[PDB]
This record gives sequence, structure tokens and C-alpha cells, in this order.
Amino acid sequence: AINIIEYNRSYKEELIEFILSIQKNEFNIKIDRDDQPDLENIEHNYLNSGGQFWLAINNHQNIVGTIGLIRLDNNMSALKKMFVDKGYRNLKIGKKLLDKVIMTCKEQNIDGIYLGTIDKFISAQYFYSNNGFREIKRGDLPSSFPKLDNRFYYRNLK
Ligand SMILES: [Ca+2]
Repeated sequence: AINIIEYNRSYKEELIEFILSIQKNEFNIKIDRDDQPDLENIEHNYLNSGGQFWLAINNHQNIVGTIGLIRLDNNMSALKKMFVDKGYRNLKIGKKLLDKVIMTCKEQNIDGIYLGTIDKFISAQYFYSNNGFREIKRGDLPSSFPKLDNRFYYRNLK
């Protein structure tokens, strides 16, 4: 039913509408397109910078999930823009996206994955906790981690 591919530029507008519909319509987050410039240039911000951006796609090749990673200093990384279509959330698509990131991090000598998220993503918190992430304090984040978010997590790979 589902395949994981690297983001390509054809998906720019679809990706942005996907993320924004979930953020604004489903979670009622006060955020919009111009708050998220990284999405305007994914190749530049994620792929060309030593990061990752993967799409979970269905049989029609439409986006049903997303996951990004930025590379930090000191061989660490930050998870970004993880989203899964509501109609596909108990098909283990989040797990498959994460697994792809973890495997790619191992190839690229990344020791760990930090993330920040909002309390409004209730299910995502339990997901991270159930998938190797421990909750950390804001003062525990490294200096190259970009601070935005009210809940922080870390998963050790090494
Ligand atoms: Ca705005």
C-alpha cells in the first residue's frame, strides 16, 4: 500500500498543503505558510545541507506522510515536519518513516536525534516515547539546535 521516497521538487506544493491542512485544520495550530520558509526550499534546507526529507506515498504516489532531518554540529541531528495522514495513522507509517531516518543516520555517522514539538500534538508525544525518545529539558538542548515548541526529546543511536 505504501512506499517511502526521497522528496523531489515536484512535490513542493502538495507537501506544503499537506502539512498546513494538518497543522491548521486538524490541530488548530496558529501557524501558516510564511512561518515555515524551510518548506519553500526543501532541497536546499534539508537535502543539500546533509539532512534528509522522506515522503510516504500511496499507490497514486500522493503524500500520506512526511519526515525531515537536519544535521547539527557534533554529529547530532534534529527531526522536523513529521506528519501522517489521519486516514493512514494505524498502518505503522510513522514507524516506517522513522526507521528510514534511523537507518540513514547510521550510514551517515549521526549519533542521535533531537526534536522539539508542541503539546497540541498529543498522539505524537506517545509515539516518540514509544519509539526510543526520552524527554529532555530546554536547558539540555545543544547550542546548534534551533529553538522554536514546548516539549523536547532525544533518541540515542550510538
Ligand atoms: Ca504567519
